Amino acid sequence: DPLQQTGQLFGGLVRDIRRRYPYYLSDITDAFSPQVLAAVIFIYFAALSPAITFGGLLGEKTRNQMGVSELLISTAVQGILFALLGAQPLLVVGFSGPLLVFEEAFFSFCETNGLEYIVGRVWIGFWLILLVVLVVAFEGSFLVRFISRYTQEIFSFLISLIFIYETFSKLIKIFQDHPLQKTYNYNVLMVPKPQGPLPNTALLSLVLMAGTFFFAMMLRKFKNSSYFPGKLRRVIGDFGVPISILIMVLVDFFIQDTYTQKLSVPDGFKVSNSSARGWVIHPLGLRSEFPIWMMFASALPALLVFILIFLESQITTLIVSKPERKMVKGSGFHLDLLLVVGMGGVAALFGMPWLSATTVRSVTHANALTVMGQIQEVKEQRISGLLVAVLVGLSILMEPILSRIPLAVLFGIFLYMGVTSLSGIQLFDRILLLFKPPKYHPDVPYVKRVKTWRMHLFTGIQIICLAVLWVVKSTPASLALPFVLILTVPLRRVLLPLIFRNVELQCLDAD
Amino acid sequence: DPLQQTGQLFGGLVRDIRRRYPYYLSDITDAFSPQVLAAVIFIYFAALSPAITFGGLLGEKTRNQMGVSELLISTAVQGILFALLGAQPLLVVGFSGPLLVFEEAFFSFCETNGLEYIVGRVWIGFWLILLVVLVVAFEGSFLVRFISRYTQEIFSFLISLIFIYETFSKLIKIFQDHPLQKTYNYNVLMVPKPQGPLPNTALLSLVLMAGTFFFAMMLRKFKNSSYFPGKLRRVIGDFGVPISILIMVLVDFFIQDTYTQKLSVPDGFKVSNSSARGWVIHPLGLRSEFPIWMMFASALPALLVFILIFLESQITTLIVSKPERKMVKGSGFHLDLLLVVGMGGVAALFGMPWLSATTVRSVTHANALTVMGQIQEVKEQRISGLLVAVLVGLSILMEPILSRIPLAVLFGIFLYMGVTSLSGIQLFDRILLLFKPPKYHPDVPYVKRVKTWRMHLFTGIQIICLAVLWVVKSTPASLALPFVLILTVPLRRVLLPLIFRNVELQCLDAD
Ligand SMILES: *[C@@H]1O[C@H](CO)[C@@H](O)[C@H](O)[C@H]1NC(C)=O
Ligand SMILES: *[C@@H]1O[C@H](CO)[C@@H](O)[C@H](O)[C@H]1NC(C)=O
Repeated sequence: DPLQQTGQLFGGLVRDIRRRYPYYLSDITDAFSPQVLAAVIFIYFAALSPAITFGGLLGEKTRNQMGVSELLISTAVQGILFALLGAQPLLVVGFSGPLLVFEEAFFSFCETNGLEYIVGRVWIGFWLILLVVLVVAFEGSFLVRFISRYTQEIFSFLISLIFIYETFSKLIKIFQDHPLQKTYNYNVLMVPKPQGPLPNTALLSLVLMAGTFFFAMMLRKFKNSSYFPGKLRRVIGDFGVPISILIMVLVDFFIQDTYTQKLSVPDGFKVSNSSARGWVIHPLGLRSEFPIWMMFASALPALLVFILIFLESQITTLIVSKPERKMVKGSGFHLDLLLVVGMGGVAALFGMPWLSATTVRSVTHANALTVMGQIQEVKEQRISGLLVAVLVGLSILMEPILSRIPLAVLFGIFLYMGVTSLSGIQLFDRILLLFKPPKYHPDVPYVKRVKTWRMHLFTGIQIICLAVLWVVKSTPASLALPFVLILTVPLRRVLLPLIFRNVELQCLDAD
Repeated sequence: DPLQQTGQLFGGLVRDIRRRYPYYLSDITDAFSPQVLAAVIFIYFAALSPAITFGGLLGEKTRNQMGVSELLISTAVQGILFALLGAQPLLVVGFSGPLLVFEEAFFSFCETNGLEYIVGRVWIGFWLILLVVLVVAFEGSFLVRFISRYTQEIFSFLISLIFIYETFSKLIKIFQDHPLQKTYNYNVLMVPKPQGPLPNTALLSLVLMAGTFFFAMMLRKFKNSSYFPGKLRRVIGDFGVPISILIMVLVDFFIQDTYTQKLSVPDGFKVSNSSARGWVIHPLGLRSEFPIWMMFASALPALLVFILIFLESQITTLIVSKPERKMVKGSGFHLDLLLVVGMGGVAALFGMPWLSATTVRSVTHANALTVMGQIQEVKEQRISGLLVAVLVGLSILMEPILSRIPLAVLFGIFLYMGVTSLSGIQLFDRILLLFKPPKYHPDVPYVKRVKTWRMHLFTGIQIICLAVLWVVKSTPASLALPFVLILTVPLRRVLLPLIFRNVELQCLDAD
């Protein structure tokens, strides 16, 4: 019903508003639960740490044009606004890898042509605002109807694998920075960072990450396990991630001689490069007048950004708001798209980065708010997102608290997040079934109705698509990764029916 | 009933021989299976490493009169003989902690008096031979019929807890030897051992132990899991411990710079202190004449040693040969005791330690040879024990391979061994049930036929007994630890019926 084309202009937006806004008092009053607070802390850490990392990276690639502080402010403000007004408050808006790739590419292009980067970002944001207004006007979001379970599952599996690979690559980098050596230099300098290898740092980081992951898994099992009174067991289980974070933070705190990398938040809310840019960015130019040719040619990068943000946000909303996840309040596609893209453009006007609804963190938020009885229900409320965004904004004032948080603890939390995000995806189920004998296959329609080798061939085609997407991402043509993902949609609709019969597709791919 | 008293002298011995010896060809031919080889490797490592540790300890306490070479030779010879002739080949003989404490105490007493310690040992061995001959003549082993599930369970739980605590204490020791410090000395000497703290050694040892335990658990779960073809999955499951050992050994091998403690085996078969003692020890004395007062007073410490060895070996045989473990070939309670004590006394003649049937290693051997369908059957054969003893004897010739083996890998293997030995003990099941709500209690007679609080009180009484045994063991009066264990037998027979009704005891304690 929400994904339907109507003759009235902006019909999807008003339909989404009329569907969601009646439940506003229900969302406000539904946050009174310990599970909500536990998910608040979990999502706060899982949104601050990637935000810190992406801000540091963005400050590194650019000449500090956009760094940690601007990313934090943008994330906080956009999260507050999206939680307050969005049709699906369970979504969390944050910076993503493809966005960083585009930002570095645009900065390189601007340096090559000598134009101002941030003013180009402002004009791209204006183009994005125009594009999203037109798309919502013409009900373009209905196109996500053609995104079936095939594309959603491929995207979710690839993105979770990317999260796991990023965590493991960070661990490998922390090992390479401090190699296991017989001897090390003494009285090293750590003012910006350790200039040389350090003893016990890599092994302690690995130990902390593994311990955090193990404790998260143990608490997740204990939540379903029947070793304690039901109320106490559920309260401890839903607080599992904060418990693991607290335990590992205390463990690292009680170690005084060894050095482990901690979260670094800036002192005060200010621009990363005060001399380079101000709070408000002039659309005509801070130093040189903006040529009209870029004013009119910003559409193509803006078109690419809109395609990336729209595809990622809408596929993430489709994944989160599936009927199998027991979401009864409904979700709005047009309103969410308008909000995310328009606020991204407005943030680009203020010099802050634009953001899209990330997949791993939104799925993790939904899973944390999911109440298990089989999924009995999902706590859908805006207070969780509002509090997460408020805490992200206030993370600057909480420097003593975040200074004690090791990065390896968050690496373990990210590994756990990716692994549990892998759960619930039938593509992962077929991956597991690839190794099981045909006797042990579960009683599901896509096992009885279809032969085992046909289902294995379907899973092999999905694996081939995943490998192609991974190769594209590793290729410096990473911005084309969404587009080839779009190429998955015709494959299901055109090429797949040539191979598999109608009943095989309807059983294997179904809403 | 094999465990009964008959009119004929040496009745138990002849009954056990006439029972077990017919199946000799069956034991010889029953070893043709990959599970047998995997258990051979597992038990070989799990018997060599404790033997090496105990030999090093014995060299430390004594003036190298008793060392690791004598311990290895005695263990190998006695294992070969027991596997060839014993009525329960699945039993593995080895040194134990109580034996260490007695040897240290006897050496201290002999030094304080001033006579030769090893000649006292050989006289103790002669007294042991006389005592075991008399006991088997009078069929004293039937007294273990008084030992019920109560005492066996308490002993097994305490011994498994002791194994786990020893592994964790070893980990704490290797952490304390190399503290996590900001700086370390350089050009450290490691000719006998590291003379100072070393970087990354403690953390790498912890990582190796945790990884070995994790891999062992993952392969143990995979053995019963539904993945992979059944034959291949089972074959990998039996070889789980060797696979974990190999993986961790390779991981440590590929780390050149960092130092981890390895197994240390002697070069050649020779006495630890050539000047102090020879291979054959003269019963009247090597340098100082042996007074007759010790000649006739050696019985009391020899009686203590016989009580310790007999009690440990018989309870271990009771635990291993329980009917619920599906052992159909039979067991020997009189031939096994005679063999163990007689070869212990003969080893005392040849200047080698006496060895008892260790609990954790025998239970581990039985579990490794156990075929799981519920326990379908147990592979009972002599070739496993014979090969384990032969490899222990040949450990000297395999110096490079063992030098490549780290000690943290074996610590993780010991942790896995203790945890797996904890399984199958109903006392541990009631410990787990202490936390579960009454609804989730399993379907066993001691849940319905007895109230929840009565069963909890029974488990609390067993907990108090365990605490008393632990306190006694930590107390320097460790030699009394078996004796107070015997005190559990009257408590079940006399004090317990005062509190619990007959039906409660018959349900909670049953064979
Ligand atoms: C800040 O911007 C200037 C140009 O105004 C640039 O040269 C400088 O490198 C930037 N700061 C840092 C720390 O990179
Ligand atoms: C061997 O015995 C002698 C007796 O004089 C003693 O001093 C020495 O410590 C012992 N150990 C070694 C390794 O020589």
